[PDB]
Amino acid sequence: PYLYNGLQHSCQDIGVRSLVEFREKVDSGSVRFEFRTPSAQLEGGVHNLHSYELFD
Amino acid sequence: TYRDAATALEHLATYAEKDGLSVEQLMDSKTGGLTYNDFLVLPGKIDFPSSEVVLS
Amino acid sequence: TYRDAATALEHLATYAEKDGLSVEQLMDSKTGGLTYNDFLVLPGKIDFPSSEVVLSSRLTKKITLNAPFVSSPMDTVTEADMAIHMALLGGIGIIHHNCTAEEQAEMVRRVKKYENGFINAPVVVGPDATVADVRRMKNEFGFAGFPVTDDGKPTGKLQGIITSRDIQFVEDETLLVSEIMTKDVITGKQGINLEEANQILKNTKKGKLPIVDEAGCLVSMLSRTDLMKNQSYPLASKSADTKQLLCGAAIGTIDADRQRLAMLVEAGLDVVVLDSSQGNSVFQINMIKWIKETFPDLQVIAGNVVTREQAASLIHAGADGLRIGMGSGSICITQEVMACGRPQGTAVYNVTQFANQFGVPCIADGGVQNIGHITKAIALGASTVMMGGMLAGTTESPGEYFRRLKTYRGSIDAAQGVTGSVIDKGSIKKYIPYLYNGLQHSCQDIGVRSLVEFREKVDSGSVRFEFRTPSAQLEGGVHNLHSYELFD
Amino acid sequence: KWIKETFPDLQVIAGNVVTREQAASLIHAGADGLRIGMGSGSICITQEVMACGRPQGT
Amino acid sequence: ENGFINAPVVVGPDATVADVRRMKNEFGFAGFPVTDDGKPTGKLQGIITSRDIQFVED
Amino acid sequence: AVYNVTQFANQFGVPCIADGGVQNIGHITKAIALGASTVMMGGMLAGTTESPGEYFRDRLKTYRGSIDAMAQGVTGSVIDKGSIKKYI
Ligand SMILES: Nc1ncnc2c1ncn2[C@@H]1O[C@H](COP(=O)(O)OP(=O)(O)OP(=O)(O)O)[C@@H](O)[C@H]1O
Ligand SMILES: Nc1nc2c(ncn2[C@@H]2O[C@H](COP(=O)(O)OP(=O)(O)O)[C@@H](O)[C@H]2O)c(=O)[nH]1
Ligand SMILES: Nc1nc2c(ncn2[C@@H]2O[C@H](COP(=O)(O)OP(=O)(O)O)[C@@H](O)[C@H]2O)c(=O)[nH]1
Ligand SMILES: Nc1nc2c(ncn2[C@@H]2O[C@H](COP(=O)(O)OP(=O)(O)O)[C@@H](O)[C@H]2O)c(=O)[nH]1
Ligand SMILES: Nc1nc2c(ncn2[C@@H]2O[C@H](COP(=O)(O)OP(=O)(O)O)[C@@H](O)[C@H]2O)c(=O)[nH]1
Ligand SMILES: Nc1nc2c(ncn2[C@@H]2O[C@H](COP(=O)(O)O)[C@@H](O)[C@H]2O)c(=O)[nH]1
Ligand SMILES: Nc1nc2c(ncn2[C@@H]2O[C@H](COP(=O)(O)O)[C@@H](O)[C@H]2O)c(=O)[nH]1
Repeated sequence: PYLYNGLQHSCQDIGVRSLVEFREKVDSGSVRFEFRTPSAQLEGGVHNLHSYELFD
Repeated sequence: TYRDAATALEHLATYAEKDGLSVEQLMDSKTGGLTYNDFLVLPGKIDFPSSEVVLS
Repeated sequence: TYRDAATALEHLATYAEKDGLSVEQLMDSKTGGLTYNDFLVLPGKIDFPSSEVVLSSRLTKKITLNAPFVSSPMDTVTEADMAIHMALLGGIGIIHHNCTAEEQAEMVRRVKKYENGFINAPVVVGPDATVADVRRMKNEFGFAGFPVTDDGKPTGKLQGIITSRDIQFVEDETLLVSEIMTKDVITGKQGINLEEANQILKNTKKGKLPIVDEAGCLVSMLSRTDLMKNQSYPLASKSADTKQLLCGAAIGTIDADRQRLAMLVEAGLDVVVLDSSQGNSVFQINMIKWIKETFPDLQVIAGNVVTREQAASLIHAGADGLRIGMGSGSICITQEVMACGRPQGTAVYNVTQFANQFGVPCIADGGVQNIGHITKAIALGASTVMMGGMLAGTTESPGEYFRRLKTYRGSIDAAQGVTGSVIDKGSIKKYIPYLYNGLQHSCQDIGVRSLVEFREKVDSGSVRFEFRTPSAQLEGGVHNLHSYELFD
Repeated sequence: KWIKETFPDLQVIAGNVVTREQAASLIHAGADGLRIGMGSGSICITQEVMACGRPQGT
Repeated sequence: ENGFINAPVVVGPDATVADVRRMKNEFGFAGFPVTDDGKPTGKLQGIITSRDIQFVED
Repeated sequence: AVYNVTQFANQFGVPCIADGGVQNIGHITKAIALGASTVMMGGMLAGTTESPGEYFRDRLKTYRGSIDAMAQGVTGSVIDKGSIKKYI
């Protein structure tokens, strides 16, 4: 249920109401992407912290 | 002088293509050989709750 | 044979374009997806000192700061203490909303009341109160200068004034205020303007100057220490009319936060930030339209956004500023959890290239840990930069120290984030001037006399950049050393 | 300029520079040599602190 | 911390505001009795303190 | 050392400082329990705001008969501790 709910929120952030709509919006060029430089992958996660302790 | 906020959406037209990459532009092999951590999906417009998303 | 040195500058002409890259050449996405550490700004020509650099920066269409520094709305960074000092030192703080609406408005209230010109509705006391009561009020409010009114109300008849030195060494805490208060109080007649009332205050060398009307009723008061706070902080961010420090606050976009905003507005809020991981939503658009016509004098910063299309939407809604960043923040996982986000450098450039055309300043939010990131964020189009982890661990940030570290947190505790810890950093009364001075020197190295000139020289192709290979990032920092031990 | 006409027999190395435009300026001033590098040094942080510098090879 | 400040730091009437500000930075306090000869045991002519020089522009 | 010096010194009303090896409250109690009249603190109080010097690896302050001071000692570093107005 956590992965399920998580995928729902991510589809919302992208602006698609369903995975079927997700597939159509990608093939039509509506959904957009960005290449990931090794430095941006560090930003996307945790960085610049002494320690860090998802669900439950 | 600046542009009128009323024209913000009208002004999006003056740009060649949408911000970001289409999936085609992201996956051509000659420009290549990437995995999940090498790209992000850009966000769109939200006009529905996350509980409304179908994952069929 | 060689060329004559006389022709060195003439020979620069024979080259197609200037050494390095323009910002356009640096940010095309097809050749892509880069962040602050992937590029440098090339130096220019220095013909001025670093003290000459102006760092005036637009926070919204109407608000300008003397420094482009904005403390982030997180319950481990920005409450009243942080917001007050960020404002005094040339920036502004955005108070967090991880608290009830009454608690957040009180925090705003304490920021707006820290420094005044005319203290409106000053805390008063009745003649029946005791020394024990006046001591309790000092512990609650932080000051002890209380005009004494006949009915105990701010607008009652002025009977006297009591201050720290009137109760300092009083042994009997049961005495009445009326017995030890100073009754012959020097005042100024209402209608007197600020410059005139400041002069009366100065000449008496007294702490306060209550303002009274013709009936003898209190209306406002002046404090000698507000004249001191001004002299100590000549760059403070404060309203020109009221002389109070500018204060900001974050809210959600659900129904309950419409009443929340009203209570913040009541408390004197100057700018509101719409706190959202993905701001281009119908819920936030409606909020922006509703704030422009319900509190038109309030400046609205929408966000977060990372794309040109998002910016167009929220600008068209009437946004006065944009907050840029999605997942680039320290202790932020939206990109791992939602697969959705953007490299911060690329987000700033492509939003600000669009937003600046409409005169909508943008906050570069997330991923900032040092002076170089600030410089680069502005170089790409940002007008200010938001700081979270950098300022967490300072003395002004809210919390208690404890493997010196402070716990740092939008996680399940507050999942699109994590809980963590940052190191102690001392007071921002030293740290902010350091970033300020540091940005001045970097503007000198680049050859720009101001951030406004910085923005023009980038867009014209004057300022140049260079792509950063993973190997050059190691050169730019420390390398090839056994150990290494900034400021202080 | 002041060293070339006050101690003409003294050789002057100017720097540091990392761009063609910088070099042209200091050569036009009469430099006899150029010192190249900004932030590429061991224990050097100008690039982190000033955001300004350049990869050394380039 | 004192009870009776033995030999308190004094100032002469010839000293200026600029001088009293320098002394505040050196010694850390601005409460100066003013003596006719500038010596601690001179005749008392007055006293000057933080509030007497705080907002003086000359 | 504390016990055997103080067992003799206290008989003459000569208070003794228990000097060295103190890092927490428990050492202070034990020092006094064995005969000491006061306790001297070095590393404990280094790294506080009132202690002299400046901060700077891996909030630390350099500490310390060391060759630098002048070898019967070493040079080191201690952690920041805040003000003794709370610590004492
Ligand atoms: N505006 C005033 N008119 C007349 N008497 C005043 C006025 N303000 C203060 N006093 C009197 O002067 C003394 C306090 O002056 P002030 O209020 O200027 O000192 P404070 O407020 O005690 O600050 P500090 O802590 O530096 O003394 C008290 O005895 C008070 O009654
Ligand atoms: N009572 C009071 N007067 C102030 C305050 N701040 C500025 N002033 C007055 O406003 C005038 C100009 O102040 P200035 O330093 O030039 O600019 P400002 O700090 O932005 O207001 C001066 O006469 C000040 O006495 C304040 O906080 N309280
Ligand atoms: N006395 C008083 N000060 C206030 C009030 N509201 C805000 N302040 C501010 O709190 C500060 C008080 O400083 P100070 O006068 O030195 O404290 P006090 O001597 O005990 O009154 C001033 O900057 C005031 O502008 C109020 O209602 N009463
Ligand atoms: N002027 C001045 N008087 C003091 C000082 N310390 C104590 N006194 C006075 O000496 C008397 C006794 O003070 P007390 O409370 O017993 O503390 P103690 O004197 O320090 O032991 C009181 O009248 C105090 O006001 C001081 O440092 N300066
Ligand atoms: N004013 C003054 N204070 C002294 C002197 N020597 C020691 N002190 C101590 O310094 C402190 C100064 O008090 P403070 O309230 O700072 O006075 P001010 O700043 O000069 O108004 C007091 O505890 C004094 O006993 C001196 O020579 N002049
Ligand atoms: N994706 C995500 N971003 C957050 C969260 N909390 C704060 N942020 C962003 O991260 C910024 C601070 O990041 P920092 O400056 O520490 O790198 C904040 O100003 C805010 O924009 C969260 O829970 N999830
Ligand atoms: N940015 C910067 N460069 C320095 C500093 N000190 C020395 N350098 C440069 O670094 C060079 C030595 O670097 P190394 O050869 O150890 O890699 C020096 O010759 C000088 O050019 C400094 O404090 N800041």
